[PDB]
Amino acid sequence: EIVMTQSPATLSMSPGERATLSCRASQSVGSDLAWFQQKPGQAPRLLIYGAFTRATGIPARFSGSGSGSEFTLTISSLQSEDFAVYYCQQYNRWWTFGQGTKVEMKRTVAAPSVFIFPPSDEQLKSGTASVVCLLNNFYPREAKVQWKVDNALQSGNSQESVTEQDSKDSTYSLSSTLTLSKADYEKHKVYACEVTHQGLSSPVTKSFNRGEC
Amino acid sequence: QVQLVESGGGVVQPGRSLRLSCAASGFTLSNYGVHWVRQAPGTGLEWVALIWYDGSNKFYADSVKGRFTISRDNSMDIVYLQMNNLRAEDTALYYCVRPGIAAAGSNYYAMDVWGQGTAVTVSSASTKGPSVFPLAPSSKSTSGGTAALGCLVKDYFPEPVTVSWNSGALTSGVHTFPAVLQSSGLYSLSSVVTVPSSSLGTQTYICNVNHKPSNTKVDKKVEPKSC
Amino acid sequence: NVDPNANPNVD
Repeated sequence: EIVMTQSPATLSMSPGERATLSCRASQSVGSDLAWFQQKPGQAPRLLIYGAFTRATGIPARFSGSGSGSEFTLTISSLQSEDFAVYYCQQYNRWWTFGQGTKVEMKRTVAAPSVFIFPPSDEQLKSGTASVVCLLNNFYPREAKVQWKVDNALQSGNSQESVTEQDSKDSTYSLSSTLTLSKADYEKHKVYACEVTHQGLSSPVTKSFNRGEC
Repeated sequence: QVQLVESGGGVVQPGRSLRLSCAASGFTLSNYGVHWVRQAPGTGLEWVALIWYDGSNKFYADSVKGRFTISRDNSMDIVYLQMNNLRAEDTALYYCVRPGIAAAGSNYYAMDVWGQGTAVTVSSASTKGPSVFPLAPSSKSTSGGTAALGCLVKDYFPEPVTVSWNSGALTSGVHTFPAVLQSSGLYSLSSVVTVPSSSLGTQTYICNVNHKPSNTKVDKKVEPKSC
Repeated sequence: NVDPNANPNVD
């Protein structure tokens, strides 16, 4: 198939600036290239078709350019309404999409506050134990969470979830949830979550000893 | 103005079948070929199928060929996507899409009208209300600082659950995370809030959890653990 | 032969 490659994965922008999005095709698609905007919970909206033609109803600050296998979406004087994910799509040979560029709001660094939650006594009665690590209101998005149980690195038994960028302070928050059996939970003492983030001078560890107040 | 309107999604067991339908509003659908494009949770867009305006030519993504069948009824002005032998990887939002506009000098038409999408969830799970566990503020919370607390909403199906705090009186600093699908096939989420540590002794914090598919409604008080 | 990317609409 024709592979569509977009870059960068994330573009961090301030309102009023010019955003430049790249779309490459693995072979020429002529000018049969479209750009779509998508916001959470909403269907994609056609912005550009024929590589450079603006669709009806789209503001003039959106423009497409390029030909063959090399295409560019430019958003001039970006507005807050433009923070979204943008997809390119070739419609020359079947129909294939790039994997999207997220345009997010740029701001200064904010280190997360970090919190760890032991499993509740009520949950332990049911046979499972969830340990939760919270990273509160950080920027930029990149963050590393590492679980250790009695200094054993945990891999594959946690799930992370991240909020949409906050509309008021433009930060992210993130939870990581480690799942263990009750029997395993009671076999170990030290539960620790290590957080690496560029706002933290060195990684922050929040931990508890099972049984202590 | 002009819209596409879809229906037929829902929860279906693996290996079973499901039929989607699509209609137009503000134009005649039978004047257009019709595409289906799907979007799986957290990933991008994947073209699925196309049917000519008159129902002659039909085309399918390799990923669904031999399992999906597209058809249309140009009397009722309705396009159908018949999906058989469904698998977990067919879980996605399914868009009906019109190739309605072509660039000057082109006979290739771009996708200018998208439906709202109908959700298809391939799963063997049964409707199940969540358990609600407290995420208790730490006993080592910063004295004159900020504490965090929350509610873990674990093991429910299908989506969604909603969470509020203090019946809507607490909104600042709340973060209700998107649900994760666990390896069990059940969803789980947490809602957290950061609050003045000085309020922990005097202010009550309750999370209001609602899971309407199972008629489960829970108020859970969250407080510092006694130890 | 049919071009699957050609205009699928009425005309």
